[PDB]
Amino acid sequence: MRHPIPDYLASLVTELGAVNPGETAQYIPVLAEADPDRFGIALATPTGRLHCAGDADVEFTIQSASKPFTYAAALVDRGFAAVDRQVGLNPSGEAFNELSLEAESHRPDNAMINAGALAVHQLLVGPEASRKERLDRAVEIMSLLAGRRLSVDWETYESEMAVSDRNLSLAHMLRSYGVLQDSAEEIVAGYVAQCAVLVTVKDLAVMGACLATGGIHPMTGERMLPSIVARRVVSVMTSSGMYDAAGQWLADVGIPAKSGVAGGVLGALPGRVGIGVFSPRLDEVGNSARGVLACRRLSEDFRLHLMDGDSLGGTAVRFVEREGDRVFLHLQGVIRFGGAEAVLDALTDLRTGWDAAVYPRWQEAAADRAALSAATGGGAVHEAAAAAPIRTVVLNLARVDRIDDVGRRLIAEGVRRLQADGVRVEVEDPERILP
Amino acid sequence: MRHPIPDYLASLVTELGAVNPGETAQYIPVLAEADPDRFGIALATPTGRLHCAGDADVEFTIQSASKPFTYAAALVDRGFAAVDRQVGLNPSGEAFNELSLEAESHRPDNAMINAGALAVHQLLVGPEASRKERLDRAVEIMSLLAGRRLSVDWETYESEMAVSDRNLSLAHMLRSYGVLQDSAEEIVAGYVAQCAVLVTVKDLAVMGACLATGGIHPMTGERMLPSIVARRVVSVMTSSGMYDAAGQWLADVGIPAKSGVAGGVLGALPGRVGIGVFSPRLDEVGNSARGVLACRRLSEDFRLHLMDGDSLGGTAVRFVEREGDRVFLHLQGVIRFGGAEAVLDALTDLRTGWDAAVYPRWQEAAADRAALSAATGGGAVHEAAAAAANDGPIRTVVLNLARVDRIDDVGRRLIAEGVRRLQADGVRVEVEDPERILPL
Repeated sequence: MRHPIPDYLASLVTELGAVNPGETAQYIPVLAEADPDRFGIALATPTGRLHCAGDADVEFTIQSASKPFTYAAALVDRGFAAVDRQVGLNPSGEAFNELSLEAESHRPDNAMINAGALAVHQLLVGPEASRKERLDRAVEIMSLLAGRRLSVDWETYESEMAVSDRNLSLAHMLRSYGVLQDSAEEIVAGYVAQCAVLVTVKDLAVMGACLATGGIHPMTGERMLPSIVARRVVSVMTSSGMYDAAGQWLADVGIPAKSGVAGGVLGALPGRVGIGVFSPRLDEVGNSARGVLACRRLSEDFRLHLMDGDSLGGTAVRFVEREGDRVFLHLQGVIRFGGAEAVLDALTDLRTGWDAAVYPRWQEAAADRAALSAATGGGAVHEAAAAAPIRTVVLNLARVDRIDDVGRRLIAEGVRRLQADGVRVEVEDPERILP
Repeated sequence: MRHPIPDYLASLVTELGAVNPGETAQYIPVLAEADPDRFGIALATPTGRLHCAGDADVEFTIQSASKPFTYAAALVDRGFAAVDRQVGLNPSGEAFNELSLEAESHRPDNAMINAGALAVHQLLVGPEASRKERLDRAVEIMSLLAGRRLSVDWETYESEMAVSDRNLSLAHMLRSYGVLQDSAEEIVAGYVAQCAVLVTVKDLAVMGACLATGGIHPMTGERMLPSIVARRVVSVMTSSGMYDAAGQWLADVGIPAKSGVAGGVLGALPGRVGIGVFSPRLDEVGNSARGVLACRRLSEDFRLHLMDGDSLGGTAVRFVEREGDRVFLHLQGVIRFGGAEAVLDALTDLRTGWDAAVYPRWQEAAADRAALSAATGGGAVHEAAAAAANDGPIRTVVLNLARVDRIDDVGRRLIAEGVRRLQADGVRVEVEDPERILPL
């Protein structure tokens, strides 16, 4: 049997590919003359899959879709305080207003606009890094998240460098307020080469997936970025990535994204998917017309949204069974606050230690313990109450994939209170992830 | 034993409660004279738990934290097209600029600001509804989500109605552009009454949870709002709920929220928690000082954020075992796109039907299937590959959904297709669906 996702994409490409509105970026001949009859799409999942269709293997310069990655690199190389001193978090469009530097926050609005992107490149490796070290760094971060060594399209680079007065203007203004210590030319050149890095629809998807998983590469399971960094990046993409798109992106689509004038759209939906779309022609706001439309279709057809409550929750509890005096509590999944909270509810429900009159309905619902949990997604937490003198509780973490420090602290505290009740607790933790 | 979360909250209240900066809302004596020495907090989970501490049961007027709820009622009552024609989605602060209405659409920026909130109240029941019906509707929607009949604090209402020139100004301007049809006085009165609705920290937490779960009441499991409506509300809260707060709320805290000048803060983090906080004194932008500070601490201490990847994912596959010619594939959890994608991967991985030389690291990782899974998330999806891994074709696949809590139409459509294809391979599929959640 073939996977149905790739078929949906193939169908989507055929449907939306029936037309080709807008026009390629006209600012440089290499892009203006680019073949418009191309349309590809790729989805990278945490399950390590890559569902594609169309020209998802055709290279094109990433352009502004590079901004979220050099931003992550800067945060990693310098720390939040250093980066935040130069780049703000204020949602904004590209139009430059000197008041953002002279007043307000006294720094370029955010990393998604050119002024912020320029300050990010200036920040890359370190305070006194050379231009080559910084470009290498920009190329490296993107290559590491893509899973392969990427190259810069020097032809595109040279063409753009001939028509960069606006970017040079921004860089000079930044210098005058101290945001850039190096020359306008040096930083613009780095930013332009950064934008000229060649990637495929598939590359973007995987790179986006790395952000969507909270910093974990979906193909290797290796942590590429601190979750705190990946979260900041996707947060900024949400607020400003599609600032000038029709309607209101977060509300309408709910998929953090960023387009590039060469036709590539990057998407990163936390906990679910990395997205890459390629279609040369741009709409009037400057985003890939079909790339944008494809994202709106993915969001609608698959009911994907930053706001949908798809969490582990009570499923963190695989089951709770009792054998006379001892109870077996097996956990599973990616446990964080939500999962750990559910685990504590189960422990507390063992009885090893609102007003019902006010909410009669809440009591009746709570009566059918299993039904309420099903309509709520409480996993097997309700089994704990069913199990409930208990003298021993075996805590099995074999099925738990991973857990963050918050989850560890909460469960650890849960274990302490169980013992404080006079209950023996043995933790079966084969890959010892609890400590 | 005692649940540790309530203890955490109790400690948080004790700590943050060591100081009481700012001042109560000075615009009306009822709020200006309110006992400032009060601080409560409550968390309502999807499981159906309510962890609280401090003065979490002291009533106060919900004020602006009423906005997301009336907005939901309007969407439910009139539909998206009708509401969107009068209420925008443009993020904005409370400062009013006439230019916002001079656009082609002629509508205030969003439902979180007063102007948009007045437009929302005007849409509440229908085109010809009366003032009384609209107020009843506002009180009702909040009551339905809170789980109990709420009442309006008329003393606060009368007090504020005596100093409503600014809102009357907004109302008049909105009528001027056709956003409001009834009198400025009638719409302002309804909005003020709406803000005078009495709730406790606990009420807010539960109300917020209804939004966080996508419209399902955490205590009864009953759907109170279409998920699509809940999503729109939380999106709008995210973009403008804390617009003028220090820093940038979404990035720093990541918890969709809204404060009220009476001291109450409403929080709603999708899939994880409904938050209600109460602390009378306000900071300089007009938000509850400790209420906001408590939300920042909840986000940091529990590492909660709208951007975390806390999804079922591969865990949707409880396990995949094999007995000769048949495979037992058991699913579980709340299944939507994410889980269904994983289920399809498991089905495909049974083998009933990138370049390795380019990504040698990807191959090596794909070798230790179990390790790659734990590190990523795939739950037991990998057991399918192990099941396919030397003697005999798979003839039957038992698809058990007993552990599945629920599934949306997308997961329902994806799994049905995967099953049809398995069958097309000549594999027998018997779906064990006791509560039959797969059909439709």
